[PDB]
Amino acid sequence: PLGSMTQTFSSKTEWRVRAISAANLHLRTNHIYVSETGYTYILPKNVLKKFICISDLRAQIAGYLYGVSPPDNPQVKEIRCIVMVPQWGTHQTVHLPGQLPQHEYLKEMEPLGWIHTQPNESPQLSPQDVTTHAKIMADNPSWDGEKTIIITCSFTPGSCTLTAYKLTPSGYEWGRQNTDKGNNPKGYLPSHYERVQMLLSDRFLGFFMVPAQSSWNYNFMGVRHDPNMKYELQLANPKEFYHEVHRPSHFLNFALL
Amino acid sequence: LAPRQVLDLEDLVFTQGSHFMANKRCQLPDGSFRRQRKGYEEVHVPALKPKPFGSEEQLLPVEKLPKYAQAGFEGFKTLNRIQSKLYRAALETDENLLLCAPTGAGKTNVALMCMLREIGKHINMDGTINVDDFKIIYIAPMRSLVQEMVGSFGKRLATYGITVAELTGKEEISATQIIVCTPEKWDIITRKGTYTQLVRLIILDEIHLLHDDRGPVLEALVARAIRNIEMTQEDVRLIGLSATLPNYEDVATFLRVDPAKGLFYFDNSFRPVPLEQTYVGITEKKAIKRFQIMNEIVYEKIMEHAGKNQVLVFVHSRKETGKTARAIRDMCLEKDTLGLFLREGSASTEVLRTEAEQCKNLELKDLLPYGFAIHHAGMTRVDRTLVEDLFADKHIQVLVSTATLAWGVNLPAHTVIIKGTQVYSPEKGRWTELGALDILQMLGRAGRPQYDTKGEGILITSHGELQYYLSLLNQQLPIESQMVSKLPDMLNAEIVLGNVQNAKDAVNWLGYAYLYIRMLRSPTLYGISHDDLKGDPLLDQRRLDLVHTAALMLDKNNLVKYDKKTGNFQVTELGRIASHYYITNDTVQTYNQLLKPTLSEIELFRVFSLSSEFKNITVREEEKLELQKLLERVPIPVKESIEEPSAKINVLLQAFISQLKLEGFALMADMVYVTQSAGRLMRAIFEIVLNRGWAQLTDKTLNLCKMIDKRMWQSMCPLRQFRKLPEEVVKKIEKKNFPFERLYDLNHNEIGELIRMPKMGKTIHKYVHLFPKLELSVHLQPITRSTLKVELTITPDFQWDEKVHGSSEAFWILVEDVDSEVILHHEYFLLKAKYAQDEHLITFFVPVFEPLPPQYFIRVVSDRWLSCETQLPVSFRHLILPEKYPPPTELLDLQPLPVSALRNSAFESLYQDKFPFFNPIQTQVFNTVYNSDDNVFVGAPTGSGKTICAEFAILRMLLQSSEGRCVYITPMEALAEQVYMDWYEKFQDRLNKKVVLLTGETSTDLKLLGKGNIIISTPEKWDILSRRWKQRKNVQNINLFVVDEVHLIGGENGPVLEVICSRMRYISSQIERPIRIVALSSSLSNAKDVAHWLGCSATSTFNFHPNVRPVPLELHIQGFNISHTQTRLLSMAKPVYHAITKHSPKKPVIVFVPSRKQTRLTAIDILTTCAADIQRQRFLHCTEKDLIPYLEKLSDSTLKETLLNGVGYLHEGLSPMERRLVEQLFSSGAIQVVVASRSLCWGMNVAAHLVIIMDTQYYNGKIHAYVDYPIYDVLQMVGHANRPLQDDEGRCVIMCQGSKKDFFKKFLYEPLPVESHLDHCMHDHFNAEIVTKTIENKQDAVDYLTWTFLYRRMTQNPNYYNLQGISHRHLSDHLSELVEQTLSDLEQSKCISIEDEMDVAPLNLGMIAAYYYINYTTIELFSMSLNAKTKVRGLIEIISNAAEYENIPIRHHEDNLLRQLAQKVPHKLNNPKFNDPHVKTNLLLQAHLSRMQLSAELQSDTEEILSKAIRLIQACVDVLSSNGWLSPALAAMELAQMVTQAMWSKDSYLKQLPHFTSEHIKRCTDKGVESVFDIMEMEDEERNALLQLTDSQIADVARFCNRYPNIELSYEVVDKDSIRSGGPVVVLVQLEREEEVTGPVIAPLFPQKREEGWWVVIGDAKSNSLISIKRLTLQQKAKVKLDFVAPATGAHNYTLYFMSDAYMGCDQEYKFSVDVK
Ligand SMILES: Nc1ncnc2c1ncn2[C@@H]1O[C@H](COP(=O)(O)OP(=O)(O)O)[C@@H](O)[C@H]1O
Ligand SMILES: Nc1ncnc2c1ncn2[C@@H]1O[C@H](COP(=O)(O)OP(=O)(O)O)[C@@H](O)[C@H]1O
Ligand SMILES: [Mg+2]
Ligand SMILES: [Mg+2]
Repeated sequence: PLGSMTQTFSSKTEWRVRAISAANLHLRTNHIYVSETGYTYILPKNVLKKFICISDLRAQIAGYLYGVSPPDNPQVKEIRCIVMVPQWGTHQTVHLPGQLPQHEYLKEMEPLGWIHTQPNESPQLSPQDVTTHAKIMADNPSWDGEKTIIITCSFTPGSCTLTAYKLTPSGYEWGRQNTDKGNNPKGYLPSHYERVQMLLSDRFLGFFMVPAQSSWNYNFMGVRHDPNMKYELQLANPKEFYHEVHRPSHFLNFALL
Repeated sequence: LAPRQVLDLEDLVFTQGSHFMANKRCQLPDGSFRRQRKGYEEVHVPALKPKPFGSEEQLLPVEKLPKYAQAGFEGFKTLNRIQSKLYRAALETDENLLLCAPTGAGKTNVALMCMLREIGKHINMDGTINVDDFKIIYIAPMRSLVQEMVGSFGKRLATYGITVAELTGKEEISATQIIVCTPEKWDIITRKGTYTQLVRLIILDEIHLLHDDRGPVLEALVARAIRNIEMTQEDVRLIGLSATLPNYEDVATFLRVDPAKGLFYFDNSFRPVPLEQTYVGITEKKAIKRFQIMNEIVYEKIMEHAGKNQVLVFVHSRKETGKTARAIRDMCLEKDTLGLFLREGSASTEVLRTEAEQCKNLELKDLLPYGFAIHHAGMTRVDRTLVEDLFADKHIQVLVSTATLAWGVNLPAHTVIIKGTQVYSPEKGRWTELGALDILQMLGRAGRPQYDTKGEGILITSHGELQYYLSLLNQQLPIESQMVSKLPDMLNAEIVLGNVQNAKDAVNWLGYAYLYIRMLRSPTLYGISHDDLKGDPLLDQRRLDLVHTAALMLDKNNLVKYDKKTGNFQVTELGRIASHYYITNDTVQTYNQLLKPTLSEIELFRVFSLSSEFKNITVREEEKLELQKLLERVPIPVKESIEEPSAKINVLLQAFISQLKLEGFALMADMVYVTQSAGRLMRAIFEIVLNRGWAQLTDKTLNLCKMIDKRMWQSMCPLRQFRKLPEEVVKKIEKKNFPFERLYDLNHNEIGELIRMPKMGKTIHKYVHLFPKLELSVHLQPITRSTLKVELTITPDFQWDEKVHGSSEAFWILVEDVDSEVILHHEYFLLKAKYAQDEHLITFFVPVFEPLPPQYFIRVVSDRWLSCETQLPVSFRHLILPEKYPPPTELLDLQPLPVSALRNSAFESLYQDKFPFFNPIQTQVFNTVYNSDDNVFVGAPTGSGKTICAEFAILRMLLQSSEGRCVYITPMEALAEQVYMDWYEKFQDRLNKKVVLLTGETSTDLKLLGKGNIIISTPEKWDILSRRWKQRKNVQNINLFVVDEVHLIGGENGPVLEVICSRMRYISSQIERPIRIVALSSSLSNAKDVAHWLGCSATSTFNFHPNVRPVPLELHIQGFNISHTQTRLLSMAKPVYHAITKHSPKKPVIVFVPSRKQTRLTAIDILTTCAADIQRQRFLHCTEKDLIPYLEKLSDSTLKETLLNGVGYLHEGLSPMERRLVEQLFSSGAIQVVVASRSLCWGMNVAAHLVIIMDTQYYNGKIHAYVDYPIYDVLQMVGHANRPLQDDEGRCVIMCQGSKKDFFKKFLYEPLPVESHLDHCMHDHFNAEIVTKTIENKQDAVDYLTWTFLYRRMTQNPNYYNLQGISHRHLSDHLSELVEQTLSDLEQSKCISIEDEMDVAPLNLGMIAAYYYINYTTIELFSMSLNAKTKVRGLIEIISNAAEYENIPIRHHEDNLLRQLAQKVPHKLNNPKFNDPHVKTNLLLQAHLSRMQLSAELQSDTEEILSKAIRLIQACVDVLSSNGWLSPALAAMELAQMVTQAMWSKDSYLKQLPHFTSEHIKRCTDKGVESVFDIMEMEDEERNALLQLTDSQIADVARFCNRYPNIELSYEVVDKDSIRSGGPVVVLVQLEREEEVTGPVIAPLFPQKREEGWWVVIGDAKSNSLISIKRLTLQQKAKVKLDFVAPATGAHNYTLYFMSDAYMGCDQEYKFSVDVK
C-alpha cells in the first residue's frame, strides 16, 4: 500500500515568518500618523518608534503610560515614560499582571493609561480594551476615568496609525462587569468611549522602564506568566520582540538535536 | 607615465596553484622503468648514488666551529656535507643565502648557524646576550612544524638564555628573541604597524611554497622587508631554505642573493638516505572500482615489506586512518597473513599487547596487538606519543596516519606509501590534488638515517598525474608565481601601511616581488609577449597596467580612493580593516553594502554567509536532506531557500554554535572552514559597526563573536564557560527557571536546594564569584551647558584565578544615548592581574542639550566572556548645570594709542622702532593699567599683545618707586626664559634696572629678588619663597605682582598657581600697603570669577572673547574617520601639503606633530609631495649657496637635506644650537615650512601665517595609551598663527579625529571655562600654612580656603566638585570634610599634631617638608628609613624613592642598558627590578657621581633628577641630625658636595678643577700633590709643565683656585670653667674668608648655579652623637653661636665639624675637650 508516491512532512513554524517580518518594523517608523475631550496628550517620538520596533505584527504588546503637565499650564499631558511589564498577548488583546508599575522614578508622575499595538486598523475601540481599561480602573483608583487613555498603534500597510481613546462613565461600569471575551459582547456600545486629542512631538524625549530581573516578552514562556506575578523595575530600554533571551526554548531545543 | 590598460587578473591566474606544471616534459634518471598492469600503471625510479666528494670538502667537526656557536651544536660531532659547505657563509658573513637541497639533507642546522651568528653579534661583557637588542623571525609553512621547532630551537639554544616561542592568537613578543610563525601570521602582524624594527634576521623555511597558493604571502613579506631596508638603511639578513626545484636562481634574485656568494644548489643525490621511488598511476576512473583497486595495491605493497620493514601509510583524513588500517588488516587475515608482522613469541608481540590494554583509545585498541596503528590530531596527546614511541621502538609494523605526523614529528620509516593524492578543499569547494609541500615532506620520511641503507617511497595517484609527481620529486617542477590572484589585497595592505602612496610607489614595490623576476625571465608563461617584453624592457608599462587594474578594483569596492590621472592613493577606514583583519576586498565591499544600524540578527547571519571567502561553497544534492532537517529548526530564521549556498553557510554556523555533529563528510569539512574564518570575519564586522556608533548592531556582533568562540548562545547558563565542571548540572540549572543574577547574594549552600545538589554544593558558589563582575559608580562634572566630564569608577566584584582569567581581562566601556541607539563614547579597558582588586578611574567627555535628556547609559561589557555586562543608568534628573557665561567686554572703537602717550622719553625708546600705535586691546586697558593702581584683569586671545599690557604696570611702578620691585609669574618655564630675554633688554639694557630669573635652586634664589626690580619666575619656584613671607621682608615689600596665562589654573599644575596668588591676596590684606595684582589670561567664560577672586573691580575687568583678536584668526577644523592612529596620521599627510598650498602658498607655515619621530617623517613627506608636484625648492626662498654658512653646523644629515629644500623641523632631541639655526632661518624667510613637535609649543620663538595641527593625540609611554592634547596646548599652538606687522590675517587648520571635532568647536570658537583642582592636592599647602602659623586650628583651615578659586567655583558649579547644593550649609560641610580629611592625613604622617580635634601645630617633619618644598609623603618615607647607621649607599636609595621621582619615564629600550649600568655602578642593589622609576633614578644618580657619559635622553633625564636632589639631601640632613645621628648626617652633608661636583668621597679632590683629565691626575698622585691648595701653591713655570695644558685651560684651572673656599676657622668655649651638668654650654665659632667671591659655586656638571652653604656640627665621635648643628651662608665675616646642655660630670671630648654643601676638600675638623667639673 503506502502509495505509488508519497512525501515527508517538513515543519514550518509560524514564528519564523513573523520574526523575519519583525525585522522590517523600523520601516514603519518612517510613516506614523495620528487620527474633543479637554485633555491634550503629547507623545514623544523616540519612545514610540522604539515601541514599534520591539513589537510583533500579530501578537499585541502593551506598555503603561506616565507623565505630567507643562509647568504653569495644566490643560496638556506630556507623556514622559513607557513601562514594559511581563506580558503575553494575542491578535485581539494582551494579558498584564494585576500589579501596576511601582518605582521611585514614577512617583513624581501620574498614570496616563496605556498604549498597545494591534494588527488591523478599526474605526472603533476594541471591546477587549474597554473591558481591560475599566477592570484596571476598578482595581486601581489612581487611574482617573477623565485622565487615563488607550492609545492604539494599528499596523496599517507599510505605516502606523495612532488613535487615542478615553472611557466615558457609561463605558466604565460595563467594562468592569464584562466577562464575554468575544468581538460582540452583550452590552457593548459606541457611547462607551470618546476620542482624546494626541500630538507627536520632537521637542522633548521620554524614557523606558523594564523589569529588574526579567524581561517583558513572555509570548514564548507563557507558562511562567501568571496574573498574580510580581516584578520590580529598572531604568533601561526594552529588547526586541524576538531577542535571544525572550525565546530560550528555540536555541536549546536545537542544541539537543 | 600614463598608458594604462585594464587587465583581467583572473585570466592571468594559474588555476591549479601548486599543481601547475610549467615544464612540458620531464626526463627520468637512468634506470627508471615502467610496467603496465591491470587497471593501473607503475613507474619505478632507482635510488641515486651520492656524488663522490668533489674537491676539498671534508666534514667539519663541531669543535672546529667558532667558540660561541658550539653550544647550539652540542650533541653533534660533525656537520654533514651541505652544512660544512655552508658554515663559512653562514657564520662568518652577513650575506643573504639561498640553500636548495632535497628534504632531509639537514637544512635546519644551516639556518641555525646564521641564527648563532646574529646572537653572537650581541655578546655581553657579562657573558649573556642583550635580548632586547635584536629579533629573529623563523618562517615555517605548517603550524605543527612551528610547534616542534619552538621546542627544538628552545633546547638547542637554552644555554644562551634565549626565549623561543610561537605567537598566540603582547608582552611575549618583547620577551621572545626568536619568533617562529607561519607566513600568514607574520603578514598580519607587520600589516598593522611595535617591535618589528629590531628584526635583524629572517629565515624563510621551505621557500618553495612560492609555487603554492599561499606563495604570495611570502612575496609580500619579502618585498615589504627589502623595500623597508632602503627607506631605513637598517639591513636585514634573508636566509631561504628550499627543496630541489628549477627557477632557484630567480628565487635568489628575489631574496637579493648574490649568486657567486649566497647561492648553493645540491641535487637530490645529496639525500643522506638513498630513495627508491615507486609511482602507481591508476587508470580506473569509476570511483567504486578505483576504490578497491587502491585497496588491492596497498595490500600488495604491504606484503612486499610485511615482516621485513616498517610501512608508514599516509591518508588525507582523520577518519580514513582507521578505515585504511582496518581494511588492510581485515584482508590480511582473510588471506591468513598475520604471522609475518609479529614473531608470535618474541618481545615485539607482548609489548604491543600490554600497552593496547592501557592505551584508552578504542580504534587503536583493535589494531595494536596485530602490529597496526593510527595517528591523527583528533586523538589524545599521550596516545600519539605512545604511537610514536612504539613505532620508534620498531614494535608497530603498519602505521596509517595523516600529513600532521610528517610535519610535527621526526618519525622516519623504511617504506612510505601515499594512498591516493586527492584532498577535499573547502576553500575551493571541491576535491583537489594534494599540495606539493605535503608530498615532499611525506616522502621525505622514507628511510631511517641509521638502519635503512635505502628508503622506499610509494605514491599512488591517478594516471593523469604521474608526470606531475615525477617532476616534483626529480628536480623538474619549476617554482612559479601565484601572485596575480592576491594582488589587489596585497596592494591595499601596502597602502594602509603608507609604503605605497601612489601608482609609482606600487610599480617600484611590485619590482620586489617574485612575480616580477619570473615575468622578466619567462614572459611567455605570464601572458606577456616576448616582444612586448622589450617594447618595455624593464616591464614598466606592464607593472603599471597591473597596478592600475588592482587600484581600480580597490576603488570600486571603496577600500581606496584612486586618482586615475595623478596616480595618488587615499587610504580609508574600510581599506584598513580589510588589511588588519586579513579580509579580501570583495568581502568588505559586501559588508559596506549591507551593514546598517537597523540590522536584525537574521540579516547579520546572512551578511556573514555572503563573505567572498565562501564563494566556492555549493549545496550538494546529498547534503540537502541533512541540511533541510536543520533548516526547519535553526534558532535564527533563514530567509534564503535551501538551493542557495548562503543558507548552507548560515545553517552550518548555527549548527557549530549549538555543537551538533553532522554526518556528511563534505558538510563537516565545510563547517570547519566556515567557522574557522568566522572569528576574524565577525571581529571585522564588530570594529566597523563600533566605530560608526551603531549601539544595537555592535551588541549583536560582539555577542556573535563570543558565541562563535565559546560555542554557546546567550540563552544558556553563563556557567558553561567554565569547562572544568561535570556538565549535567548546568543543563539542569538552565532548566531551573531563575536568573543567574540571583546566585550572587546567596548562601554557599542555598544553591543546593535550588539545583538539587548539596552533593555539589559550594562548587557552584566557587564559579559564581569566579565569573567576572564589575561595579560602576559615576560622578558627573558639568563643564558647560553643552559638555559634561564624566568620572567613571570601576570596582571589580569578582576574584582572579590565573587558571581561568589568565594575565588580563578585557572590557569595552560603552556610553550610549537615551534610546540605546548611538554610542556617544567608547574605549578599551584592560584589567591586569596585578590590579585585580584596585579601583579604576576613567574620565571622558559627553555632549548634552538643554531639554536635558532623561538619562544616558554606561555599559561595561567583557570582550570574551558571554553574558558579562554591567549597565549603569546615568540619570540627569538632579544634574545642576552651570549658568550661562556673561557677555564679553565689548571692544571699543577707540583711537589707536600712540607710543608717545606714555609721556616718557626713556619709556618710549622701548617701542618707537617696533610699531607705531598699540592694538585696540592695549588701547582700552591703557588708562587702567598705566594711570591707575587698581587690580586689573585682562582676558584676551593668545597673540593679542597681553605682554605689553603687563609692561604698562611695570613702567608705572618705576615712575612712582624708581627702585620698586615687581614679580612676574608665568606657568611655563619655557615662557619664563623667553620673557626674561625680552625684558632684560627693555628694562635693564635700556632703562638700566635689574631683571633676574629664578633658577629653582633656592641656594641662589633668595639672592635675586633682593637684587632685582623685575622678578620672573614659575609658580612652584615662587611658592617655596612665598611660604616664608612673614619672616623674609623681600616678599611682602612687593609693589606689583603680575601673573600671566592665569587660565592654566584648570591645568595639571594649576593648584600651585592658585596658592601663590591667593597668598599674595592674603599677604596684601595684612600688609597695610596693598599690593597691586595684574592678571593676564586667555579668553575665559567665567572671567568675572577670576576678577572677584583677585579683587579686580568690574570696571577694571576686561573679559574679551576670541573674536576680538587683533590679527583675525581663520580657524578650520577637519575631522578624520580613521580610528587607528598610525593610519590616521597617514591619511593626513597629503592634506597637510594641500592645506599649505591653499591657505599659505608663499607665507611661512608651522606644522605641529605629536611625536619627535614624526618631525622628520612629515618634513620628508611634505617634500615628497612637493617633489611629485615638480614644486621642488618652492619652500626655499634663500639661494642654495647662501645657506651652507648656516647649514654645515648641524649633526643630523636628514635635517641638512630637507633644509636644502626649504623645510626644517624642530624637536627636543636636537641640539640647543641647531634649533636656533632653524628658528633663525624660518624667521628670516629662508625656509617656508618647519615641522615642530608637540612638546615644543611653549618655547617656540617664531611665528607664521599658517599653523597646521597634525592630530591632537600623543602616546604616553607610562600608561601605554594615547592621551588627548590639553586644550591649553591647542590654544598655544593656534597663537603661533599671528603676525601683526606681516599678514592681514592668521590661519590655522586643525586635523583631528572625527569624534573630537565637536569638542574643539565648542572650546575654540568660545571662551574657555576654567575650574580648580586644589582640593585634590591640599596636603602640601595645608602643612605649609601650619608651619608658618597661618592655620592654627580647624576653623583657620576653613577661613584659609575662602581666599581660593576652588572655593568660589563651588557655588557656581557645585556638581563639578561633588556638591548637591549651593546652600551655605552645603558647602560649609563640604569644606569641613575636606579640612578633616587633609588634617587627618598630615597627622597620620606625623607632620602636624591635632589636639582636642581642633588645634593643629606643626611638627619637625612638617617644618622640614614645608621649608625644602617636599611632598609630605616623601618626608614620611624618609623618616622611617634612616638610622644612626646610615651610609652613603642608603642615602642614595632613600632619596631615589621620593615621590618627586615617581614620574621619571621608563623606556624599555633601556632595560639592558640599566641592567648593564647596574654592574658598572659602584653600589650594588638588592632585588633588581627595572620596572621602577626609583631604581632607574638611583642608577642615574650613581652614573652622575661616576661621571658616566650616557644617552642624550638619559643625560637629560639625569638633569631633571639633579634639580631636586639638593633639597632632598638637605632634608635628610635635618632629619638625621634632629635624632642625634652624627655619622649619617655628615655623610649626607658630603653627599651634597658629591652631587655638586659629581664625585665620590674616596675620589681625588683635584677632580674638581677644570680640564683635569682622567689620568693626568694620577700623573701627580705619585708626586706630592693631593689638594687644590697644593695646586694653588705651585709656581707658574714650575706648575705649567706638569699640568700639560694650554694658555686657556690654565685659566680655568686658575679661576677655580680663586673661588675655591679658603676660610680661617676660630672657635671659643665661653666660660670654659664655669660649667657643669644642666648648665648652658655655648661655643662661638668665627669664620672669615681670605679674599671674597665674584660669582656663585663653580660646578659645571651641576645644572643650576648654587651658593656656598655651610654647616657647623658639634658631636661626640665615639658615640655617634650629634649635639649641635647650624646652617649658614658666609660673606667675608660671620659669627655663629652653638649651644647645648652638658651631660654627666667628667671630661668628655667633642668635635667641631665645618662642612660645605658644594665643594669637596674644604671640610675642617677640630677636636676639643670641655672639663665639666
Ligand atoms: N650534521 C648532522 N649530523 C648528523 N645528523 C644530522 C645532521 N644534521 C641533521 N641530521 C639529521 O638530519 C635530519 C634532517 O633534518 P632537517 O634539518 O630538517 O633536513 P631538511 O630541512 O633539509 O629537510 C635531522 O633529523 C637531523 O637531526
Ligand atoms: N601693539 C602691538 N603692535 C604691533 N605689534 C605688536 C603689538 N604687540 C605685540 N605685537 C606683537 O604681537 C605679538 C603678541 O605676542 P604677546 O605679547 O605675547 O601676546 P599674548 O601674550 O596675548 O599671547 C608679539 O610678538 C608682539 O611683539
Ligand atoms: Mg626542514
Ligand atoms: Mg603670553
